[PDB]
Amino acid sequence: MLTYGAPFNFPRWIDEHAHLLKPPVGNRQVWQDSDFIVTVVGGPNHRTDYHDDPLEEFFYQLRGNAYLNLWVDGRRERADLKEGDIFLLPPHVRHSPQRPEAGSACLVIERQRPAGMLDGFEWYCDACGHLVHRVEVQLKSAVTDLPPLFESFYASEDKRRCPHCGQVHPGRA
Amino acid sequence: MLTYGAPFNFPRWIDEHAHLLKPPVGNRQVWQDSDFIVTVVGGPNHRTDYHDDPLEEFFYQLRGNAYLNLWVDGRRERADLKEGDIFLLPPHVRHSPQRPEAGSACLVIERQRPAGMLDGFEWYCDACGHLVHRVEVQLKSAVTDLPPLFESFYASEDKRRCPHCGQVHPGRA
Ligand SMILES: Nc1c(C(=O)O)ccc(Cl)c1O
Ligand SMILES: Nc1c(C(=O)O)ccc(Cl)c1O
Ligand SMILES: [Fe+2]
Ligand SMILES: [Fe+2]
Ligand SMILES: [Fe+2]
Ligand SMILES: [Fe+2]
Repeated sequence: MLTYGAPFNFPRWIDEHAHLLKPPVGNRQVWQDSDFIVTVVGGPNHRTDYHDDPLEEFFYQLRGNAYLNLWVDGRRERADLKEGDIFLLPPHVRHSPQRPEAGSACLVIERQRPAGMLDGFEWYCDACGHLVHRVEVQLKSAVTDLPPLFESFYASEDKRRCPHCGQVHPGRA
Repeated sequence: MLTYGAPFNFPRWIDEHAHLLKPPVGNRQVWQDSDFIVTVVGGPNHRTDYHDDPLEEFFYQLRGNAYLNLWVDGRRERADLKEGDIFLLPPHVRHSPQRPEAGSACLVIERQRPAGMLDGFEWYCDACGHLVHRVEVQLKSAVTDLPPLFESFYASEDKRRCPHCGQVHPGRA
């Protein structure tokens, strides 16, 4: 009835899964089929998508440094996750995690979205800042529903084309 | 729109709130009015009540050692939270945290219970193991609704009297 197992040493768990906390994978969920989605995210990794999580996200940067590109008060802002920092992100704050360092490790905790509560993923234009593309997803498993989504955005000039100034978003990088 | 503030160094936050992570207080919530209830629990502290959380609880023992008295498969079991351990408790697993050491620090994460989802608190008989008393609570703030509850149990021989063998539960210790 300990559905998720006995306690276990977290530093050794992170050491042991080092090879998963690098490209191409980068992150690894700790427990399966739980309400709390508990993930360790490594590096390096950069991304252009912004996430619209309808729930809160908890961050604890155990190893290395990272940062969150945000949209707060309509203005682009950056929040640093220095090694040792903890942080709670309010629901719906657009965020784009940048993880420049190898060997970094960040604990991220979220919960399973209830049916009908959708995650959004959006890109914004470097030229005029308008919204470029947005996909909403009933997010049941990030590693499975998200890659195909990001890929169809990079593959389509149409999706990448800003409706305000015509600039075509660079895509992946 | 960063409702819960910017990131901040967690070890220094724990050092700075040392005096709250001792008796009589013992624990301290990190953010107010959030869906994720994020608590640091110190020591020393022992307790006889078992908690019936209708949701999951995440534990990360950053400093020192602790342990959880449990009821699993009807049998009394113990789960150690050695320094560095992480642990996810499934919903409704009865648990009684024992925190014998001063200077220990454990990160506990839960979420606000929705209306109608009740926490239970129960005591069991050292003589025959039957259930002795159970209070259900719409738990809106632990530090406010729980002390009066525990106190009314210690103050009442009636509540402390086992319905199976008549043994009167010791109460607080
Ligand atoms: N913020 C993240 C990250 C991240 O911090 O890059 C990785 C996976 C998931 Cl599910 C997240 O919510
Ligand atoms: N397990 C705990 C503890 C604990 O680990 O003693 C303290 C406060 C809260 Cl709200 C908890 O759920
Ligand atoms: Fe996210
Ligand atoms: Fe544009
Ligand atoms: Fe609890
Ligand atoms: Fe008894």
